[PDB]
Amino acid sequence: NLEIVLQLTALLFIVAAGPLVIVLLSSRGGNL
Amino acid sequence: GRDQESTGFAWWAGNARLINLSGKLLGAHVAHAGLIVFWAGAMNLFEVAHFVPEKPMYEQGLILLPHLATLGYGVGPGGEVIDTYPYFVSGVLHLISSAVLGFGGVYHSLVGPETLEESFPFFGYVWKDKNKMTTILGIHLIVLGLGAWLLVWKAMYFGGIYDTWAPGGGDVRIITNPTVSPGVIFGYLFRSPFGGDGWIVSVDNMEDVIGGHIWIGTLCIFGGIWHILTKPWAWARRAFVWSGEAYLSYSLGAISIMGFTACCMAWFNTTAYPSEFYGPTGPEASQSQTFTFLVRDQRLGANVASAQGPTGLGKYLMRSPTGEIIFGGETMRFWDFRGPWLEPLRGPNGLDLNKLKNDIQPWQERRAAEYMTHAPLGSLNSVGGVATEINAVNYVSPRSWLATSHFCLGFFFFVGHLWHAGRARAAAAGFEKGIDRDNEPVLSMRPL
Amino acid sequence: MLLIFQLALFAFIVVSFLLVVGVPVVLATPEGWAENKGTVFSGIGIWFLLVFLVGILNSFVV
Amino acid sequence: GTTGRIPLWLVGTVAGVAVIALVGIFFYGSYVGLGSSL
Amino acid sequence: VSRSGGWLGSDSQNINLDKWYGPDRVLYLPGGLLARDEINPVLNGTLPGDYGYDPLGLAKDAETLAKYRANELLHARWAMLAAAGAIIPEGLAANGADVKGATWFETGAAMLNGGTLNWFAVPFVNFNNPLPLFAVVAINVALMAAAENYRRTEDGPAGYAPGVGKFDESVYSNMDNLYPGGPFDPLGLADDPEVLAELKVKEIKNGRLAMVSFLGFAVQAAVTGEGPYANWSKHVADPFGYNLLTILSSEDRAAVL
Amino acid sequence: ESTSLWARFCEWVTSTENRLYIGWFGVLMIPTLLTATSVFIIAFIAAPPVDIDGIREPVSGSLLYGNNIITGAIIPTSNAIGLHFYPIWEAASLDEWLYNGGPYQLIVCHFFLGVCSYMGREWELSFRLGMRPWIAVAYSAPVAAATAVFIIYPLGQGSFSDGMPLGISGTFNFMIVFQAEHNILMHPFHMLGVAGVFGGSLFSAMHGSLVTSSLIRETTENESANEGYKFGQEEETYNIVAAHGYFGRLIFQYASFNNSRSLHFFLAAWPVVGIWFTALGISTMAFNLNGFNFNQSVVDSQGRVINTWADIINRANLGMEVMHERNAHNFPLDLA
Amino acid sequence: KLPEAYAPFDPIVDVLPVIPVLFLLLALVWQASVSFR
Amino acid sequence: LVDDRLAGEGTGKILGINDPSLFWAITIVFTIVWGVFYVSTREIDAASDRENDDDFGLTL
Amino acid sequence: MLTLKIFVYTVVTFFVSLFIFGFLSNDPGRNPGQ
Ligand code: CLA
Ligand code: CLA
Ligand SMILES: CC1=C(/C=C/C(C)=C/C=C/C(C)=C/C=C/C=C(C)/C=C/C=C(C)/C=C/C2=C(C)CCCC2(C)C)C(C)(C)CCC1
Ligand SMILES: CC1=C(/C=C/C(C)=C/C=C/C(C)=C/C=C/C=C(C)/C=C/C=C(C)/C=C/C2=C(C)CCCC2(C)C)C(C)(C)CCC1
Ligand SMILES: CC1=C(/C=C/C(C)=C\C=C\C(C)=C\C=C/C=C(C)\C=C\C=C(C)\C=C\C2=C(C)CCCC2(C)C)C(C)(C)CCC1
Ligand SMILES: [Cl-]
Ligand SMILES: [Cl-]
Repeated sequence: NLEIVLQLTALLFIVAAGPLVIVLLSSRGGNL
Repeated sequence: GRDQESTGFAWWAGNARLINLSGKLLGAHVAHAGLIVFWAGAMNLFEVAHFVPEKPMYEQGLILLPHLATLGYGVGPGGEVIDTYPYFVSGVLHLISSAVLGFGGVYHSLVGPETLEESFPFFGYVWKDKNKMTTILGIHLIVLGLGAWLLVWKAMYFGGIYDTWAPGGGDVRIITNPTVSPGVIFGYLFRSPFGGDGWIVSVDNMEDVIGGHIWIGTLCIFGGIWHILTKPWAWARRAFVWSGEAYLSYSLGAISIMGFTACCMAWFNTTAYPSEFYGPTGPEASQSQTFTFLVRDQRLGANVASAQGPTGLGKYLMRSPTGEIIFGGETMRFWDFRGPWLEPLRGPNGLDLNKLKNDIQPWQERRAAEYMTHAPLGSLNSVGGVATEINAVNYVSPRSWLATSHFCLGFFFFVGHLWHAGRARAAAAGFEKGIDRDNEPVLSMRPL
Repeated sequence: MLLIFQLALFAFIVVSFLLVVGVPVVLATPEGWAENKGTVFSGIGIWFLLVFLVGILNSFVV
Repeated sequence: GTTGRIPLWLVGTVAGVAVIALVGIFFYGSYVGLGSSL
Repeated sequence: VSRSGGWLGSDSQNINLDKWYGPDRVLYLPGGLLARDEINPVLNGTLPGDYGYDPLGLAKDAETLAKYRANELLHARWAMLAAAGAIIPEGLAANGADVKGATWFETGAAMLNGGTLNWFAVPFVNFNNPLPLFAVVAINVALMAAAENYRRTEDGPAGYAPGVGKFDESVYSNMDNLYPGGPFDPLGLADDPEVLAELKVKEIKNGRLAMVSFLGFAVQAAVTGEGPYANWSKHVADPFGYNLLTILSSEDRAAVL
Repeated sequence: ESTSLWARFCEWVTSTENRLYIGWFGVLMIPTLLTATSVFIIAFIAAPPVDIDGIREPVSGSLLYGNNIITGAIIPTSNAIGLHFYPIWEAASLDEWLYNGGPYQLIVCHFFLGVCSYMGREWELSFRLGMRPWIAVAYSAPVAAATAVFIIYPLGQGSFSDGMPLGISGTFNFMIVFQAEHNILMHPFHMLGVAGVFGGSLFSAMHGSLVTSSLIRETTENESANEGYKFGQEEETYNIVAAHGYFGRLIFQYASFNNSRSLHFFLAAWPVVGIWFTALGISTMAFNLNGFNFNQSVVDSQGRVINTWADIINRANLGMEVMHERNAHNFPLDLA
Repeated sequence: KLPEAYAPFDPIVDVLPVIPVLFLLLALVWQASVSFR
Repeated sequence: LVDDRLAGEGTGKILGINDPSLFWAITIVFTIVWGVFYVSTREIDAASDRENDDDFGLTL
Repeated sequence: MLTLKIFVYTVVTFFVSLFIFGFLSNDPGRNPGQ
C-alpha cells in the first residue's frame, strides 16, 4: 500500500498548493 | 483585477472584463496554452506509466499514445509497440514546456502591461483595426502552415509515418510520392458526406494524407502572406461584425465543425487512426464478426456462398445494392468499410469467393477475431460489451471515447457560436442590454 | 549515477514546487516584483539548470 | 476572549473539499469491496 | 543624388538608429525584467550593439570599455572569417569536391609530411597549391606580423586600393583604430553617416554570432569528433536520433516497453 | 427609395412588416420545410410498404395501407442503403425509391436544414426588432434532440434505418430498442433529461400558479381575470412581492427568487440545459457509449451473484434484445 | 511503464493529470476570497 | 442489366456532378444571383449614409 | 431522373445563392438601433 500512500501524499500537496497561494496573499494583504 | 462596480460584468462573466485589456488578455491566452501543453505532457506520462506490453494500446484506455504511434514512434511492424521511450520524452518535453508557457501566462496576466497599444505598438491592437487584425490572422496562419509542413517533413525525411496499408504488413514507412494532384485533393474536399463518400473522412492513403497537408501547408503560408499584405475588402467590411467578441464567435463556429469532423474521423477512418492502436471501428467490428463465422463454419464444412439465411438473403455472402459481393447479415450496411486485413481478399468485383475459401491467411483470421471481441461497445463505467452483458470485461474503445467526447465538445462549441455571435451583433448594434423604454422599435411599426 | 540522477530529479521537483507557489505570491505582492524579483530569477535559473542537468544525466542512466 | 471570525470563503472551501472527498470515497468504494463485481 | 538607398522601392530606406543607439536602445533583457536604470552607467548607448549587458562589471570606465571594444571587434571579425572558412571547405568535400583536409581541425595535419592543400576558387577552377608547409608558415607569419604591426603602429606603406586609387602614408593618419575606412572601404559603403551607424550594429551582431558559433565548432569537435558540417548534416538527417544526448548515451539504449 | 431589383428584394426579405417574417434564413427554411411537409403528408397517407431492415420484408406505415393515426409512420430508409445518399434521382424508378424508404431521407435531410434555418430565423427577427439574441440558443436544445435522433444516431450506428420513424408507434419502437441496446434509462444524461422535463414541468406549474395567485384585482367575478390585463400595459398585472412572500413562507425565505429577471433565466436555463444533455446522451450512445451496466455487481462471499434491481432491468432488456429485428441477425453479437 | 530510473517518481505522475481541473476550482476559490467582487 | 439508373451513388464525385450539365445549372444560377447583387452593392451601402471606406461595418 | 437532378440543382443553388448574397448585402446594417 506504499504506492497509494505516496499517491495521496503527492495529491495532498497539489490540492493544497493552490489554496496555499490564496491564503498567503489574503493574509499578507496581496493583490488577489 | 476589476469588479462589477466598474465593469458591469459579474464574477461569472469575469473574463469578459479582458476584452479591451490586450496585455492581460494575452496572459490569459498564454496561460490556457500552458494548460493544454501541461495536460498533453501529464496525460502522456500517465499513459506511459500505466502501459503494460501484454495488451494492445486500445485495451488500456490510451488516447495519446496512439497519436504518437501513428507518427511512427516506438512501433514495429504489425502495430506492435517495441519501445515506449519516445512516448516518454514527448510527455516530458510538453510538461517542461508548459512551465515556461505557464510563467508567461502568469507574468503577462498579473504584472505585465494591461494594454500593449502604448508600449508595444507591434503587439498592440484594437479589435476595430481590420488591417491589424488581418496581420495577426496572417501571422498565426503562417505558423499553422509551418506546423503542417512538420507533418510532411516527418513523413518524408524524419523516419516516416506509420502506414497501415503498407505492403508486407503495417509498418512505419517513408512517404516518397505524396499525392498533390488537384483532382484528388478537390475530390476529397467537395465529396458528399454521406455513405460511400464520407467527405474527407474517407482518405485511405498516407500518400493522400500527407499530400493534403502539403496543400494545407502551402495554402496557409500563401494565405498568411496574403492576409498580411492586404486589408479586408469593401464586400467583407459590410458582411462581418468587426468586434472582439465577433471574432471569437467566428472561431467558435469554425472549431465546432472541426470538433464534429474529428468525431467522425475517429469513428470511421482507419488510415489516420490505425486499428492497431485505436482498435476496430464500428463498421470494422461488425465486418469482422461475419468474417470470423465464415471462417469457422467453413472448417465445419459448409458452402458459404450458397448458404441462405432465414430471410432468403445470403447468410455469409450477398450483393450490395450496387452489385459488389459483400458480407451478409446486418453488416450489409457496412459494406463500404475497407481495412488492411480485408482488402487482400477483395478483388475488383468485391470479396473474391475463391480467395475466401482458399487463401485466408492466419494473420487475417487473428485480426478479425481480435476486432470482433473489442468492438466499440461499452458502458459508462467501462463494462465491455452490449448493454445486456455481465460485469466481466473492463473495456471501452478509444474510438468511443474520442468520438463521444469530441461530439459533445463540438456541439457545445456550436452553442458558443450561437451565443457569442448573437451577442456580438446585438452589442455592436447597441441593444445587448435591453430595449430602450422611450425608443422601442416595435412601437414604431405598423400593426400586423 | 542512479542515486545522483534521482537526487537531481528530486531537487528539480522541490524547486518546481517552490516556484509553483513562490512565483504567484511575489507577483501578486506589489513590492514582490520590485524587490523579490532578484530571488525569483535565481529560482528560475536554478530550475533551468536542473532541467539540463537531469536531461544529460538521463543519457547515462537510461 | 479570542476575537476573530472564520472567513466565510474559507468555510466554503474546507466544506467544499470535504464534500468532494466524500464523493471521491463513494466512487472509490464503487470499484472495491461490495458492489464492485469483483 | 545619394550613394545609399532603400531595397524595396522608393522611400524604402528606413534606418532607425533609436533601437540600437540612445536611451531606448534594446537590451539583453526585456522591459519587464530589467529596468533601464539597472544598466551599468558606462554603457550609455553610444557604441554599436550596446545591449546594456555587462554582468561582473568588467567595464568600469570609458577607457576600459574602449580597450575591450578594440578586442571585441577584432575577435569578432576573425571569428566571422573563421566561422565561414571553417565550414565552407568541408561542405564542398561532403558534396563531392576534391578538398584535402576538409574539417577545419584537421587541415594542419594535411600539410605535414610534405603534403599540400588544394585551394578552391569555388565558382571556377580549383588549384593544386604548391606552397609547402615550411613556406606557408614563413609567408603567413611574415604577412600577418607585418599587417598587425601596421595596425598596431597605425601607420603603413604607400600603396594602391581601388576605392582611393593610389595613396601615400598620409592616408593612414586620421584613421580610426577600429574603423579605418579609406582603402579598407573600396566600395564606399561608409559614406552615409546613418547607414554607417546601422551597419556597425550588423557587424558586431554578425560578429558576436560567429564567435559563439566557432566556440560551438570547437566544443563540438572535442565531443563528436567530426567537422561542423557533418554534425549539421546528420542533425538535419535524423534530429532526434543524432544530437548531444544521443552521443552522450554512447550505448544501445535498451527498449523500455 | 431603393430602385435596384436586389435592393428592393433584400428590403422585402428582411421586412418586418410581413405577416410572417421571412429573412435570409427563411429563404432556406421555407423551401426546405415545405418540401418535407409535402412529402410527409403524401407519404403518411399513401406510401407503399418499406423494406426497413433490408431483409426484403416491407413494413406498412401508410393510412391507405391499413394503419391508423397511431400506428401510421414514415418508415426509415432500408438497411441495405445504410448511410448512402439516396435521392429520388439515384433510383431507377419512383417505385423503387418508395420501396427502399426514399421518402424518409428526403424528409429528414430537408427537415434538418429547416430546423437549423428556423433557429437562425429566430435570431434574425430578434436582430431586426432590436431585442436580445438568445431565444435561438434556447431553441438549440430541441434542435439538438431532433438532430440526434434523425442524423447523429443513424450516423454512429451506420444506417438511416436506425433513425426514429416519423410516427407515433414508430417512436415507441425507437425507444424500446434503444433501451435494449444502450440502457438509456441508466445513462446519466437521460437522467438529466428527465430532470429537465420534470423540473421544467414543475417550474412551469409553479411559476404559472404563483403569478395567477398574485393577480391584482382589476375585474369583477362575472368576468375572466384575463380581462384585467390590457395588451400594452405599462404597469405590472400581478404583485411579485406578494408571490415571493407566499413561496418564501412555503419553503423558506431564501429558496425563492425575489428577482423576476433571475427567475425567468432559471425558467429558461433549467429545461434547456437538461435537454442539451439528453440530446448529448443519445449522441454519445450513437457511438455505443452505453449507460451504466451494474449487472452482477453484487456478489456474496463465496462468489454467488446477488441480483439487484439493475439485474431485473437487464432481464427486461434481454427480452427486447432477442425480439427486435427477429430475422435480421445471422450472428450472435449485435455489433451493428 | 516509465524507465527504471524514474520508477520512484511514479506516484507523482499518477496524480499529475488531474491538476488542470484544479485550476477551474482555483479560480472559484480565488473569487470567493475577494467576495466575488 | 434490367433497368437504367444514374449509378452515381457512393462514387465520390465533386459536388455530385455526374454529368457536366449540373455544372452549368449551378454556375449559371450563381452568376445570375451574383450579377443582380453586384450591380446593387453601391445602392445598398448608400443607405448606411457612410462610405464603404476602411472604417465601414458594424464595429463595437 | 437527370432532368429531375438538374432541376433540383438549379433550385437548390438558387435559394443558397440568395442566402449567401443576402447576408453579403450589408446585413449587419439592417437593425433598428443607432
Ligand atoms: C484558463 C482559465 C483562466 C485564465 C487563464 C484566466 C485569466 C485571467 N482572469 Mg479569469 N476566470 C476564470 C478563468 C481564467 N481566468 C474562470 C473559470 C472564472 C469564473 C470563476 C474567472 C473569473 C474572473 C474574474 C471575475 C476576473 C478574472 C480576471 C482574470 C485576469 C486577471 C486575474 C488577476 O489578475 O487576478 C489575480 C489572481 C490571483 C492573484 C490568484 C492567482 C495566482 C496564480 C495565477 C495562480 C496560479 C499559480 C500557478 C500554479 C503558478 C505556476 C506558474 C509558473 C510559476 C509555473 C486574467 C488574465 C480578472 C480580470 O478580468 O481582469 C480585469 C477578473 O476580474 N477572471
Ligand atoms: C503568444 C505569446 C506571447 C506574446 C504575443 C508575447 C508578447 C510580449 N511579451 Mg511575452 N512571454 C511569453 C509569451 C508571449 N509574449 C511567454 C511564454 C513568456 C515566458 C517565457 C513570456 C515572458 C515575457 C517577459 C518576461 C516579458 C514579455 C514581454 C512581452 C512584450 C514585448 C517584449 C517581448 O517580446 O518580450 C519577450 C521576449 C522573449 C520571451 C524572447 C523569446 C525568444 C523567442 C521569441 C521565443 C520563440 C520560440 C518559439 C517560437 C516558441 C515555439 C512555440 C511554443 C508554444 C512551443 C510583448 C507584448 C516583456 C514585457 O511585457 O514588457 C513589459 C517582458 O518583460 N514576455
Ligand atoms: C507538474 C508537477 C508540479 C506542479 C504542480 C501544480 C502546478 C500544482 C497546482 C495545483 C492547483 C492549481 C491547486 C488548486 C486547487 C484548488 C482547490 C483545491 C480549491 C477548491 C475549492 C472548492 C472545493 C470550493 C469551491 C467553492 C467556494 C469556496 C465558493 C462557493 C462555492 C464552492 C463551495 C464550491 C509539482 C510542483 C507537484 C512537481 C512535480 C510536477
Ligand atoms: C492567470 C490566472 C489564472 C490561471 C493561471 C494558470 C492557468 C497558470 C498555469 C500554470 C502552469 C501551466 C504551470 C505549469 C507548471 C509545470 C511544471 C512546474 C513542470 C514540472 C515538472 C517536473 C517538476 C518534473 C517532472 C518529471 C520528469 C522530468 C520526468 C518524469 C518524472 C517527473 C514527472 C517527476 C487563474 C485561473 C488562477 C485566475 C486568476 C489569473
Ligand atoms: C490536409 C488534408 C486534406 C484536406 C486539405 C484541404 C485543402 C482542406 C481545405 C479546406 C478549405 C480550403 C476550405 C474549407 C472550408 C471553408 C469553410 C467551411 C467556410 C466558409 C464560411 C463562411 C462563414 C461563409 C460565410 C458567409 C460569407 C459569404 C461572408 C458573410 C456572410 C456569410 C456568413 C453567409 C485531405 C482532405 C486531402 C485529407 C488529408 C489531410
Ligand atoms: Cl423490432
Ligand atoms: Cl448479423
